[PDB]
Amino acid sequence: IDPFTMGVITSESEYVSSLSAEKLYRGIVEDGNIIYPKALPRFIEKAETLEGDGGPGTIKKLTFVGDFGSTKQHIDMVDRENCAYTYSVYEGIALSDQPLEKIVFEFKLVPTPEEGCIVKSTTKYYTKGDDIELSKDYLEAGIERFEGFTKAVESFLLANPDY
Amino acid sequence: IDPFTMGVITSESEYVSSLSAEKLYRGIVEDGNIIYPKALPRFIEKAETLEGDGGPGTIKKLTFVGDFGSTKQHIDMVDRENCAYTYSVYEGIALSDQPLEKIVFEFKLVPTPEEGCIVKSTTKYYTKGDDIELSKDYLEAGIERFEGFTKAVESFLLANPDY
Ligand SMILES: c1coc(CNc2ncnc3nc[nH]c23)c1
Ligand SMILES: c1coc(CNc2ncnc3nc[nH]c23)c1
Ligand code: NA
Ligand code: NA
Repeated sequence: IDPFTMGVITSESEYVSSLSAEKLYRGIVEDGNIIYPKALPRFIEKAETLEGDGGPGTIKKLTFVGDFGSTKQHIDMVDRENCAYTYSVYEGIALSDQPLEKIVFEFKLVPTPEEGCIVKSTTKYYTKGDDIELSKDYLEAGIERFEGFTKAVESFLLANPDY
Repeated sequence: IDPFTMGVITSESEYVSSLSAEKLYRGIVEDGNIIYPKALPRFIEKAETLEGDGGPGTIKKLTFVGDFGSTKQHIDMVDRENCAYTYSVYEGIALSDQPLEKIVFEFKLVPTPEEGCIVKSTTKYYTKGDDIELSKDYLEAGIERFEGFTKAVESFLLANPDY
């Protein structure tokens, strides 16, 4: 008669990094607050922690360079041993067409003999509503931005082992 | 004793386009509302006019793909005959360090025999305050984004003469 409906759209992308899983993970997750702006100087102005110690439940905030505003990451899972990290974004995420309830970003870095690692990236869009309409360019935009942050960090660390 | 101080920082960049000045201009300025999203499908979600007919005093608004918000362009000069266009952004423009009063974006497309044209891009940052501190990466970010919108449009039109 009157159902509750929700869509979960999952995009998955992978690539092989030359950098070891441990180093890429520590770069993004533990040293993000100082390395995101270094890696993405023309996009990330500032990366800071608003609440928490870095563990699950931490809230971080990225301010972007120029008139692109800013956004909070709500950290969900942090697993140093398996180089796995998950966080959600809750605000500023609607499409002109399709409201979303949240976007979940997840990566898992898996060592490959030789180092570095296979970077397994996932994004999940959660839709509110009776209805669903999501285009290829949007879905791809989210996962490409995400894998892009990770690539920029990897590249920065390769060029500055020191730090 | 107590002066009024203001800085105007101007960045200038140029490149040669294969596309003619007339076509690139008409693309960005006259057909922007439909071509910006086509040219930049992973960044510009929507480009619309909020007030005005397209002339000086028009207010347009770009909504960006993802959690990057949206921004209004206030159109200052429109010169089809000389393929020249100027607009200002007034909001969301501070650096963590340095408030700005506005950013002015200006281009002039000058035909080169052969077509297309030399794309002359300018950005001007106007600072409020007693004090001034602006880094290379920020300044470059603004002009690179700008010349980047123009390159994306040129590339789109080259690949789709039809339209
Ligand atoms: C939806 C479409 O494109 C995006 C990119 N935003 C984004 N990507 C990856 N990590 C993020 N952290 C905050 N916002 C983020 C979200
Ligand atoms: C300041 C630093 O980077 C920017 C890029 N924002 C921007 N560029 C070009 N045209 C625009 N129209 C609105 N926002 C625009 C502004
Ligand atoms: Na900003
Ligand atoms: Na958006």
